[PDB]
Amino acid sequence: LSKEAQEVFKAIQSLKTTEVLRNLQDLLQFIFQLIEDNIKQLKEMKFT
Amino acid sequence: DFLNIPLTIPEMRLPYTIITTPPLKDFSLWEKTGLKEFLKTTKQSFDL
Amino acid sequence: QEFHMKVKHLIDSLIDFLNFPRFQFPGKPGIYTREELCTMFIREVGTV
Repeated sequence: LSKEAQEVFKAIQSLKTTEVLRNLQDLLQFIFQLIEDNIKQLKEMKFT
Repeated sequence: DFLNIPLTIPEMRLPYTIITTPPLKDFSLWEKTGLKEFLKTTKQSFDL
Repeated sequence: QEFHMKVKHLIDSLIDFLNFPRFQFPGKPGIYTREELCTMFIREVGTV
Protein backbone atom coordinates (compact mmCIF):
# COMPACT_ATOMS: atom_id res chain seq x y z
CA LEU A 1 0.00 0.00 0.00
CA SER A 2 2.80 2.44 0.83
CA LYS A 3 4.67 1.59 -2.37
CA GLU A 4 1.59 2.12 -4.55
CA ALA A 5 0.42 5.20 -2.65
CA GLN A 6 3.66 7.13 -3.13
CA GLU A 7 3.61 6.57 -6.90
CA VAL A 8 -0.10 7.27 -7.34
CA PHE A 9 0.07 10.46 -5.27
CA LYS A 10 3.05 11.59 -7.35
CA ALA A 11 1.08 10.89 -10.53
CA ILE A 12 -2.06 12.74 -9.40
CA GLN A 13 -0.13 16.01 -8.96
CA SER A 14 0.46 16.54 -12.71
CA LEU A 15 4.02 15.22 -12.32
CA LYS A 16 3.67 12.69 -15.19
CA THR A 17 2.09 14.89 -17.88
CA THR A 18 4.76 14.42 -20.56
CA GLU A 19 4.96 10.62 -20.41
CA VAL A 20 1.18 10.30 -20.17
CA LEU A 21 0.74 12.58 -23.19
CA ARG A 22 3.26 10.60 -25.25
CA ASN A 23 1.56 7.32 -24.32
CA LEU A 24 -1.79 8.86 -25.27
CA GLN A 25 -0.32 9.92 -28.61
CA ASP A 26 0.89 6.36 -29.23
CA LEU A 27 -2.50 4.91 -28.27
CA LEU A 28 -4.34 7.38 -30.52
CA GLN A 29 -2.07 6.42 -33.41
CA PHE A 30 -2.84 2.76 -32.67
CA ILE A 31 -6.58 3.50 -32.76
CA PHE A 32 -6.13 5.37 -36.05
CA GLN A 33 -4.38 2.34 -37.53
CA LEU A 34 -7.23 0.12 -36.30
CA ILE A 35 -9.75 2.46 -37.94
CA GLU A 36 -7.82 2.38 -41.22
CA ASP A 37 -7.74 -1.42 -41.09
CA ASN A 38 -11.49 -1.52 -40.46
CA ILE A 39 -12.14 0.83 -43.39
CA LYS A 40 -10.00 -1.34 -45.67
CA GLN A 41 -11.90 -4.42 -44.47
CA LEU A 42 -15.27 -2.76 -45.12
CA LYS A 43 -14.06 -1.94 -48.62
CA GLU A 44 -13.03 -5.58 -49.08
CA MET A 45 -16.29 -7.14 -47.82
CA LYS A 46 -18.79 -4.99 -49.74
CA PHE A 47 -22.51 -5.71 -49.31
CA THR A 48 -23.52 -5.22 -52.96
CA ASP B 1 7.72 59.88 -2.37
CA PHE B 2 7.46 56.09 -2.65
CA LEU B 3 5.04 56.64 -5.53
CA ASN B 4 7.57 59.00 -7.15
CA ILE B 5 10.15 56.18 -7.08
CA PRO B 6 10.86 55.04 -10.69
CA LEU B 7 10.48 51.32 -10.09
CA THR B 8 11.92 48.92 -12.67
CA ILE B 9 9.86 45.77 -13.28
CA PRO B 10 11.51 42.85 -15.14
CA GLU B 11 10.08 40.70 -17.91
CA MET B 12 7.95 37.88 -16.49
CA ARG B 13 6.05 35.00 -18.07
CA LEU B 14 2.67 34.56 -16.42
CA PRO B 15 1.99 31.05 -15.06
CA TYR B 16 -0.30 28.73 -17.03
CA THR B 17 0.10 30.73 -20.25
CA ILE B 18 2.58 31.57 -23.01
CA ILE B 19 2.26 35.32 -22.43
CA THR B 20 5.45 37.19 -21.50
CA THR B 21 4.56 40.70 -20.35
CA PRO B 22 6.93 43.57 -21.20
CA PRO B 23 9.22 44.89 -18.46
CA LEU B 24 8.59 48.29 -16.90
CA LYS B 25 11.49 50.75 -16.73
CA ASP B 26 11.69 53.66 -14.28
CA PHE B 27 8.00 53.26 -13.43
CA SER B 28 7.43 56.34 -11.27
CA LEU B 29 3.64 56.26 -11.17
CA TRP B 30 3.31 59.66 -9.49
CA GLU B 31 5.28 61.22 -12.36
CA LYS B 32 4.85 58.94 -15.39
CA THR B 33 1.06 59.41 -15.17
CA GLY B 34 1.47 63.20 -14.99
CA LEU B 35 0.25 63.63 -11.41
CA LYS B 36 3.59 65.14 -10.38
CA GLU B 37 3.30 67.66 -13.21
CA PHE B 38 -0.45 68.16 -12.80
CA LEU B 39 -0.62 68.81 -9.05
CA LYS B 40 2.86 70.39 -8.75
CA THR B 41 3.52 68.10 -5.78
CA THR B 42 5.11 64.75 -4.92
CA LYS B 43 2.77 64.11 -1.96
CA GLN B 44 -0.51 65.22 -0.37
CA SER B 45 -0.62 67.85 2.39
CA PHE B 46 -4.08 69.16 3.29
CA ASP B 47 -5.03 71.89 5.77
CA LEU B 48 -8.69 72.67 6.49
CA GLN C 1 -4.71 9.56 -42.37
CA GLU C 2 -4.93 13.36 -42.44
CA PHE C 3 -6.69 13.47 -39.07
CA HIS C 4 -4.10 11.05 -37.66
CA MET C 5 -1.38 13.51 -38.66
CA LYS C 6 -3.29 16.50 -37.28
CA VAL C 7 -3.97 14.82 -33.93
CA LYS C 8 -0.37 13.71 -33.42
CA HIS C 9 0.81 17.23 -34.30
CA LEU C 10 -1.67 18.68 -31.81
CA ILE C 11 -0.41 16.43 -29.01
CA ASP C 12 3.21 17.27 -29.81
CA SER C 13 2.45 21.00 -29.77
CA LEU C 14 0.47 20.67 -26.53
CA ILE C 15 3.45 19.07 -24.78
CA ASP C 16 5.65 22.10 -25.51
CA PHE C 17 2.79 24.49 -24.71
CA LEU C 18 2.49 22.91 -21.25
CA ASN C 19 6.27 23.04 -20.76
CA PHE C 20 6.48 26.69 -21.88
CA PRO C 21 5.30 28.73 -18.85
CA ARG C 22 7.31 29.67 -15.77
CA PHE C 23 6.36 29.71 -12.08
CA GLN C 24 7.11 32.00 -9.14
CA PHE C 25 5.95 31.66 -5.53
CA PRO C 26 6.63 33.60 -2.32
CA GLY C 27 7.33 30.56 -0.14
CA LYS C 28 9.57 28.89 -2.73
CA PRO C 29 12.65 31.02 -3.52
CA GLY C 30 13.35 31.72 -7.17
CA ILE C 31 11.39 31.23 -10.38
CA TYR C 32 10.57 27.65 -11.36
CA THR C 33 9.80 26.26 -14.79
CA ARG C 34 7.24 23.49 -15.31
CA GLU C 35 9.67 20.57 -15.11
CA GLU C 36 11.68 22.04 -12.23
CA LEU C 37 8.52 22.50 -10.16
CA CYS C 38 7.37 18.99 -11.09
CA THR C 39 10.71 17.54 -9.97
CA MET C 40 10.61 19.43 -6.67
CA PHE C 41 7.08 18.17 -6.03
CA ILE C 42 8.14 14.61 -6.91
CA ARG C 43 11.00 14.66 -4.41
CA GLU C 44 9.04 16.30 -1.59
CA VAL C 45 5.98 14.08 -2.03
CA GLY C 46 8.06 10.91 -2.21
CA THR C 47 10.10 11.66 0.90
CA VAL C 48 7.15 12.88 2.99
